[PDB]
Amino acid sequence: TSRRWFHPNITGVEAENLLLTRGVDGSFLARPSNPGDFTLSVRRNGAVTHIKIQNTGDYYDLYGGEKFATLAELVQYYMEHHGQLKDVIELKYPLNCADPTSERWFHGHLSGAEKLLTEKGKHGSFLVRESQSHPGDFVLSVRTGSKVTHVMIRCQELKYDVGGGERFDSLTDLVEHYKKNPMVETLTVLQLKQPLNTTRINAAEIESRVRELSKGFWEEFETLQQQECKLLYSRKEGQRQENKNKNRYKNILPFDHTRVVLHDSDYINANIIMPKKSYIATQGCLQNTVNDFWRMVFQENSRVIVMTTKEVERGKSKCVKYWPDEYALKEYGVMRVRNVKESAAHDYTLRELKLSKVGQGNTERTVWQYHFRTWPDHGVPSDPGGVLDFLEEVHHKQESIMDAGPVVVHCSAGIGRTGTFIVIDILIDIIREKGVDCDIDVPKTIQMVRSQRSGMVQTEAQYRFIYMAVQHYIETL
Ligand SMILES: Cn1c(N2CCC(C)(CN)CC2)nn2ccc(-c3cccc(Cl)c3Cl)c2c1=O
Repeated sequence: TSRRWFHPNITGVEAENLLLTRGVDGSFLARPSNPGDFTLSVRRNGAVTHIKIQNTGDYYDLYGGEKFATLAELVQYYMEHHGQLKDVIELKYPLNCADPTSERWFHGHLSGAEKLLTEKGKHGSFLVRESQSHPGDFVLSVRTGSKVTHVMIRCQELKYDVGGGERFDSLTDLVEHYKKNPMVETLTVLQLKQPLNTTRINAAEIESRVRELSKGFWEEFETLQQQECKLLYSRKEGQRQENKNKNRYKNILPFDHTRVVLHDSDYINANIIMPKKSYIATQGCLQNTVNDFWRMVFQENSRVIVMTTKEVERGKSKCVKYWPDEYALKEYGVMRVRNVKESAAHDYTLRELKLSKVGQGNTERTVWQYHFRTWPDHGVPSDPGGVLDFLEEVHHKQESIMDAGPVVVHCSAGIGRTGTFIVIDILIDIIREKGVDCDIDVPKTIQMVRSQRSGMVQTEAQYRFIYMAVQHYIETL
């Protein structure tokens, strides 16, 4: 599923009309509805059924169905599990979209781009802009090296062409056709390697980009959201019968190739995040997986834990208590943990824990638990100062420990708030070491982490909050 079934700016009225006139029974599509909710419109018996999907920051909650990490994994799960979307709603045919506003190469209204392709381009860098001469047409500009070649795209009766050959129904179809079958000039091969990178900016001009995005963020986010279809890696171990009861959410599973493997069964819903600092993104402990959680902490030689949720929020359980009370001592299987001391700030609480395996004495080490408590149940924090001060302390606690393993970060499902903290921590590590003269690329970093765990960064509110945190860290330096 190449995300073509998601229409970025279509109304519910238009969604029904597209299914009635250009779709048959079993045809479906997705659209953004309430800012933050989505809609799954499916055709059945000549009627259209609108299923609601809510995402407050933790997961995609399909009304009357299970909870998923991405909309692509949601569509994939139901296009292979017939009879589970209820009378049954079958997902057979994706009704594809033609709006190029979410494509990386589409820049819309742009002046005759020669500067952009020169100051920030390489061989194969290309873009598609609207034509300034003939209104309605488009232009495809490609850098080749040395030179910047322009190719007209004529629009004729809701179809697109480059002056000859096949007429396409979508600019995306035209671009995808010439990415594999490049145009050869009458003397040069206009290869469409990668789209022009207009998101890599200098750390000094981050405040100027936020100003341009604030009057913007939504368009860049859904451009990253469209590329999630390239991340449907296998999650087979989590689907095994022995591991079904080990996941808090049955359909939010770790990638097979990045999962943490235990050697003491070997399953735990967790993934290694590699961007010198590395991370472990996992879910909140279940009652029957606390013993496995401390197996992972001991195995990976982790000395810091970042908890970004309360045990109970909104009356619902997010994580069971896997740490002893202050001064207590508990055994979780073969692992013995003692709560040495608790230091409480405003936004968080530090818990100095000592973890060791039973029977072996010289295996003890201090594990520093950081429990962020002031995170809002609805949305993201207004000011990033508290989170920035929280991550700054966690970083210096990590750097003071020699040969310390990865940093364990978790919330509820371990993808929403967990991905936001880890991405912010990665971007700051560049600024703290390479100063302000470095380049940062927010959507590229999120895609790099989303390939290692399904659904890192869940909402646009978190996406904009990541930009605000980076901008705030610059201005206070
Ligand atoms: C050029 N560009 C654009 N713009 C072209 C499209 C927009 C909407 C103008 N109409 C904004 C600028 N938005 N954008 C969002 C994410 C990524 C991205 C970056 C690196 C890797 C990957 Cl996988 C992705 Cl998805 C990009 C991007 O590269």
